Parts: sequence; C-alpha cells; structure tokens
Amino acid sequence: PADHWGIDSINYLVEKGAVFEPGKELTRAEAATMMAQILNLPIDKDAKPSFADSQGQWYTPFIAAVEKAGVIKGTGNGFEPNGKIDRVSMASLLVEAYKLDTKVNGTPATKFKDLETLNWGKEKANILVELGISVGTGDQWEPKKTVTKAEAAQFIAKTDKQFGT
Ligand SMILES: CC(=O)N[C@@H]1[C@H](O[C@H]2[C@H](O)[C@@H](NC(C)=O)[C@H](O)O[C@@H]2CO)O[C@@H]2CO[C@](C)(C(=O)O)O[C@H]2[C@@H]1O
Repeated sequence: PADHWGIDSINYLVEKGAVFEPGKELTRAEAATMMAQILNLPIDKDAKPSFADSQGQWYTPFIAAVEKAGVIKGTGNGFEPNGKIDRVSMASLLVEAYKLDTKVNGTPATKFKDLETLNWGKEKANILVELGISVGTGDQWEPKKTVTKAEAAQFIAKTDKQFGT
C-alpha cells in the first residue's frame, strides 16, 4: 500500500528479486532465503547444507548457499529452518552478511536495558543500533521478539542499499 510503511523497502527488494502478507511472522528459512537472494549468492540446486535438520525441502539449497558464504552458523543444534526468527538472530544475519563490525569505530555502546542482560548477540544488536538500521523504540530493543516479513524487508533493504555490492 502506497503511504504505508515498508513500501520503499519492499519495492527495493522486489526490484532486486529478493522478495504481500506484511504482518506474517518470518521463519529462519525464509529469512536466510531473502539473504541468499539479496547477496546474489550462487544457488546450486542440489547443494546441501551441513545441518541434519535442513534437508529435503525448498529452502535447502538457499540455506547451503548462506552457510557456504559464512552468513549462518547453526544454533549449535542445527539451523531450525522452520522456527520463527527473532530480532537478535536477524541482527546476526545482517552483521555477518555485510561485515557490519568493520563499519563502526570501536565497540558500540549498549543503549537498551534488555540488551544488557543478554545471553548472546548483544554486540550484534548494538552494531545495528549504531548503524541506525534498527531505529529501536524506547528503552527496549526486544531481542527475542519475532520478526515480520515487512520488518525483515526494512532491515534488509536498508542494510543492502547502504553496504551491498
Ligand atoms: C553457533 C552460534 O553461536 N550461533 C549463534 C547463536 O547461537 C546461540 C544459540 O542460539 C543459543 N541457544 C539457545 C537455545 O538460545 C546458545 O545458548 O548460545 C549460542 C551462542 O553461544 O544462534 C544464532 C541462530 O541464528 C543465526 C542467525 C544462525 O546463524 O543460525 O545466528 C546464530 C548465532 O551466530
């Protein structure tokens, strides 16, 4: 929709063939697929990723591509392609895909109460904040909240337009 948020982002992604169901929650496999396409990675049809849990499905060669490019690791217990992706995992995808750690000077400050107490991925969220890719709300960044398709489009369109090649 025209005056609706996300439209310039989604058009950018459509223009680059990387993506309406904007409020739909995104799975980790769908996020990885958007990455594989925006990065223009080579997609070998029968290439398989390492992960036992990511075989035999439409997303499988896309996951293999972003694993080969170093963009995804597992969770440690596989890739969990059909689990919903949360914001801190999204951050991890973008930081790895675009080497965003080389785009900031030193270590970004922590600007949110709920990034301070985080088990993993604090640094990656802070980098997104530092780069203004995540605007962030008030005093909560909500690292474990799931990402919608339109929110993913914004993160990716914004990041790629700035740092893509
Ligand atoms: C192996 C590793 O450290 N992975 C990180 C992360 O790994 C977490 C566990 O989630 C996490 N497991 C749980 C159940 O929370 C574990 O406790 O700590 C690991 C880090 O020490 O998992 C992310 C999953 O999503 C992506 C995009 C991904 O690449 O799939 O990014 C991963 C991070 O790189």
